[PDB]
Amino acid sequence: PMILGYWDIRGLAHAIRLLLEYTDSSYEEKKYTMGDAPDYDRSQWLNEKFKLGLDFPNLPYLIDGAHKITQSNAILCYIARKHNLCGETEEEKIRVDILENQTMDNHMQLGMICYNPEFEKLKPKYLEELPEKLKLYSEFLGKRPWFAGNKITFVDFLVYDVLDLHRIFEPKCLDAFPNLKDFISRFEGLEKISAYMKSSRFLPRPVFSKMAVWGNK
Amino acid sequence: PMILGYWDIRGLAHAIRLLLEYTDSSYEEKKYTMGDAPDYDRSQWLNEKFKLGLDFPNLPYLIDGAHKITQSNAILCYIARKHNLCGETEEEKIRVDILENQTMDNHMQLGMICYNPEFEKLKPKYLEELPEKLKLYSEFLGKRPWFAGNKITFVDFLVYDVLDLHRIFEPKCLDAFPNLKDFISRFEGLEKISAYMKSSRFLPRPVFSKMAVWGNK
Repeated sequence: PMILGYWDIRGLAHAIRLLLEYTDSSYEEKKYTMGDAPDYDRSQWLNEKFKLGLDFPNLPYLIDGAHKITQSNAILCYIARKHNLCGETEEEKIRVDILENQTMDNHMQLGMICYNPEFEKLKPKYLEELPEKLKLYSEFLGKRPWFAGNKITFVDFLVYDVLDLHRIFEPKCLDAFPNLKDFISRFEGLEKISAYMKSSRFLPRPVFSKMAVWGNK
Repeated sequence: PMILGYWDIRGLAHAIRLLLEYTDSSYEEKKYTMGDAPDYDRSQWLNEKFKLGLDFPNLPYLIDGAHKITQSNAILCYIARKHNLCGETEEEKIRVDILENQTMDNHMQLGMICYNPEFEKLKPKYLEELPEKLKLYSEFLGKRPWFAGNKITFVDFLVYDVLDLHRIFEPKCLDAFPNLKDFISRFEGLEKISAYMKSSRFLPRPVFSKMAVWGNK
């Protein structure tokens, strides 16, 4: 079956794993461990990095038959396209595209402070700006059941991840937005999602790699 | 006509401007000027940020009729979709998706060092890794006329922008890869591209905003 390679971390693979499960895709995972101490040994990966036939060697990666894909969003689309989880109407496609990139932005933004040694200093400012960002997601969603519209698309998996990451980070952030809270519920309530969430496959943490000041383990 | 809003800078709009021209799209540009001095005044934008009706207010933005799009790749896909410039075969679509993300990666990496005050220290290391990055683009293109395959797609506008940027930065970088040199030649050769490159509309630089240590002006 398909093989998903990534660190034994949640990181950028969370949405992919969720999507694979929601779609009944048969896959195996090649987990790569990183070294502890000051020598964050990545050799387990580096030593194999150029032996997989990947055009642009990177983690995560998905190998399906003759297709070797890298870059999160690319893998997400690859799978989504196989199950019609990309927009149908132009309007839907537009919303997918905007979000696909927007979520990647918000994700990296968080990533930058949790890897920066001076995390403690940056944290406050981040927390100040957080309500405005979250607000935007709320207003975008409005009263529809899913971000692209009336049907779940691969982006809901991305949005969910970003939201879940922030509730972990600052537990109270979603409170002022019942809109998002309901969304999270609708998502985790999906038969396949909850079924996966109660298995030994579920890897909700560590959030980031060993070399992070927050979310590591 | 569609209106493209951005700083009066090359930045992330370059590929967009190129795509618009190559496709005959009728558009206008709303250029926002940034302040100099230590008070990098962005009020020109801020004062208007929430008056355009964008879901996720940002630069650049494209406003076509009732469609308001933000995020570079969204704008690019929007225009590309309108003119069949996204992949056709599955294989073409995969290459598009990988490259749409890879180029954005490489773009951001360069950006980070050119905005960081310690640009001088960082430059050498960047230059050391550069030949490897470029090599990957070369091997991926191979003997094909365009990155996606036999037909030009929106990604070529993206790949070109990155290559061009690195040629501006480190003039000799492409030399070891005639593959890429030719590609740039083919691209700049396209009737509409050359026509545009010789107009007053062409805006090859500044590369980055007034607050960058390299590529500013």
